[PDB]
Amino acid sequence: FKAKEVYNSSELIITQISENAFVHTSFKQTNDFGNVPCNGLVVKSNNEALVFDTPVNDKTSEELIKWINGTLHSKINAVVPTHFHDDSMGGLQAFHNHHIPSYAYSKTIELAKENNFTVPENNFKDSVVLKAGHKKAIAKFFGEGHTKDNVVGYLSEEHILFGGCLLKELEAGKGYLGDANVSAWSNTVEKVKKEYPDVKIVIPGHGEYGDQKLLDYTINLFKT
Ligand SMILES: [Cl-]
Ligand SMILES: [Zn+2]
Ligand SMILES: [Zn+2]
Repeated sequence: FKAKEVYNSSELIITQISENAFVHTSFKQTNDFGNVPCNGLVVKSNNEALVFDTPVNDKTSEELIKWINGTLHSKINAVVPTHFHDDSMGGLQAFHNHHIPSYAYSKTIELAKENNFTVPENNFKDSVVLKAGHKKAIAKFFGEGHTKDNVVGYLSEEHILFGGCLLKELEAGKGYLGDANVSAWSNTVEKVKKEYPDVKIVIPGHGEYGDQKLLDYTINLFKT
């Protein structure tokens, strides 16, 4: 499947990557890395949708929600911020304003509270299986890396791994390490690689998606 841009408002870009899945990209202004693109994932089936990661703020989250409802004609069954930083969770309040349930790893909820961020509603201690139509997606904690709380999402039918910020794009630098566990990062991603051996598409938290090579690249980037 050839990636196709299907929406571009400059603040929000949506790229179709399978018959049923889309990457949403929003932008966070930074001091150390300029204007940073930030990825999430939308899966649709039977006029229902799952969303991994909020766009970076409420405004673009409202924009994404309006597009899923109004153009994909789909209700959003759940949103999963894959870690507590704003480029996965910064627009969580917009989702709660639409009464969309949020699911997150226990540590994401702990760190949201510690930082006085919007708090995901439904705690999972290891993994949770979420449904859109007949499709099942797994959100799962494999270990620490980019943060102590980072989780991935996996769509088994389409073999799509949303790696979140635990996964780097090919040739990426190490990025922001303030909250990272660099002693665990490679081991964590090695466990991801072994659990999803049929993976066809890997989406990083920032930059260009790819295939299984992004796991290998990330594993080696952080080998100590
Ligand atoms: Cl980063
Ligand atoms: Zn982050
Ligand atoms: Zn990130």
